[PDB]
Amino acid sequence: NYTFRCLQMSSFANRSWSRTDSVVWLGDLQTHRWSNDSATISFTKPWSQGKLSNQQWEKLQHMFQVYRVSFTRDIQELVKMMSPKEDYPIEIQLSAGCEMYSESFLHVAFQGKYVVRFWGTSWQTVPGAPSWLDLPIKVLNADQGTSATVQMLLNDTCPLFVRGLLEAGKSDLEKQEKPVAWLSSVHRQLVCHVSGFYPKPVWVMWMRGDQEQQGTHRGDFLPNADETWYLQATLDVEAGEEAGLACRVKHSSLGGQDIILYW
Amino acid sequence: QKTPQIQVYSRHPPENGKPNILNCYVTQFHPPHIEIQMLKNGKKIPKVEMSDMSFSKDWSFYILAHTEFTPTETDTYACRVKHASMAEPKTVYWDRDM
Ligand SMILES: *[C@@H]1O[C@H](CO[C@@H]2O[C@@H](C)[C@@H](O)[C@@H](O)[C@@H]2O)[C@@H](O[C@@H]2O[C@H](CO)[C@@H](O[C@@H]3O[C@H](CO[C@H]4O[C@H](CO)[C@@H](O)[C@H](O)[C@@H]4O)[C@@H](O)[C@H](O[C@H]4O[C@H](CO)[C@@H](O)[C@H](O)[C@@H]4O)[C@@H]3O)[C@H](O)[C@H]2NC(C)=O)[C@H](O)[C@H]1NC(C)=O
Ligand SMILES: CCCCCCCCCCCCCCCCCCCCCCCCCC(=O)N[C@@H](CO[C@H]1O[C@H](CO)[C@H](O)[C@H](O)[C@H]1O)[C@H](O)[C@H](O)CCCC(=O)Nc1ccc(CCCCC)cc1
Ligand SMILES: *[C@@H]1O[C@H](CO)[C@@H](O)[C@H](O)[C@H]1NC(C)=O
Ligand SMILES: *[C@@H]1O[C@H](CO)[C@@H](O)[C@H](O)[C@H]1NC(C)=O
Ligand code: NA
Ligand code: NA
Repeated sequence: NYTFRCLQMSSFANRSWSRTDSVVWLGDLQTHRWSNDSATISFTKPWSQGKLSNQQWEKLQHMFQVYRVSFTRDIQELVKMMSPKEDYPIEIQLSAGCEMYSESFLHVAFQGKYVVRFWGTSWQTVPGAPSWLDLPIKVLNADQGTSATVQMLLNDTCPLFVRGLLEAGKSDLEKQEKPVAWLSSVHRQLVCHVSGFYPKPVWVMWMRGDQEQQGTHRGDFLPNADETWYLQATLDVEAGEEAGLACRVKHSSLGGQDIILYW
Repeated sequence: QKTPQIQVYSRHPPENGKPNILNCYVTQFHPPHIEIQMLKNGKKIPKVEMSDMSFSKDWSFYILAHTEFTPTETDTYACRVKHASMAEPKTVYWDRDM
């Protein structure tokens, strides 16, 4: 399963200041960025155009260029109409894309909270969303041409584009990078640090011989800047009884040869 | 409004005198406007690279800062964050192991 996510973040500070910035992810790899300051969408991989021709890409990009200007104007017009009841500053986030097996999604958040989705043939407010959104959504839903474009983008364009990314980006998407591990500590806490692995699935455990130590607490997966992962696993032990312990790491990149680090 | 969490960790095993990369991962904040510096002995490090800001499933923002560094037993490193959710800048020191 790969999830393709287009993430838009728009900040409106006052009537004279706003910006919209986007990033696109295929799974955990960034494929595009679109800065407010750029007229065009930037590739972050050599395969970010997928299997689309230069012509096809310019057209799709054009549709997003029109969208970005239209969206910014629509929000500004909406705030003028609602003032002073709804007023600056405003953060709007959009998360749109598809999960491949496909199913697509388009979710919108206002001030950090999920409020609107596109679903089926229309936009809808989610239960609990502020009631002032109902009228603008009703008005947006009268725009048949926008509805048709969004339905096309979600139902058709997205899975087609992503199938092309998966083939064009195959060697990157299926890359294997090996972890390196190290041990530390400051009744003690032993920490096994594991860094530089790709892809994300990994197994890290404190061991005494062949016995898994069940007190092992796995941390959060933290990103490195080079499209690899960092993780630590900790074990709180009795002082004196640290000898005989080892950290064991299993990962797809190691070819069945686990890392074992003895304390 | 959500307060940033800060984690500071090295790319490679920290060995004194060997060049390495120090990461500052800042997460779980809203609104997205934020100021992030990395410090060596309390002084701002000049060349700090920043990822594009992005956000998680829960809509909270995150961003990764990193910088080249050479650990030694005479230098401290930290990550300092200014955000509207906090009255004063929050500083997290590299614990020398991460
Ligand atoms: C794109 O795909 C849409 C479905 O996919 C979902 O939404 C997209 C955006 C993605 O996120 C995807 O991952 C999602 O899974 C698809 O939407 C569907 O469109 C049809 C019409 O084109 C809708 O059919 C109408 O259904 C209603 C009943 O709806 C309710 O009940 C059903 C279950 O019974 C639920 O699923 C719904 O959620 C509702 O609760 C009927 O009353 C209606 O009948 C009337 O109209 C037809 C003609 O269309 C006449 O023949 C009849 O006599 C009636 O007069 C329709 O049958 C369907 O509800 C809708 N799905 C959803 C989930 O809303 C969309 O059409 C696709 N667009 C394109 C361009 O491909
Ligand atoms: C998406 C699938 C991805 C496919 C993958 C391919 C790879 C692409 C790589 C992506 C890189 C960039 C990613 C950027 C992220 C954006 C993703 C989301 C896009 C979804 C919206 C697309 C809309 C496209 C249609 C459009 O542009 N409509 C125009 C102009 O309409 C006119 O012109 C049309 C043709 O050009 C039609 O003829 C139409 O009939 C005309 O009217 C409209 O002005 C519309 O309104 C404009 C506003 C619409 C709107 O998002 N509104 C909105 C949504 C939610 C809220 C509620 C919140 C509020 C809280 C206060 C409020 C407003
Ligand atoms: C609007 O917000 C921007 C960004 O914070 C600020 O620099 C500017 O002074 C503000 N303008 C007005 C007219 O308040
Ligand atoms: C963002 O881009 C738009 C369109 O070019 C521009 O009008 C706006 O001033 C930009 N905002 C900032 C804060 O640079
Ligand atoms: Na949706
Ligand atoms: Na938001």
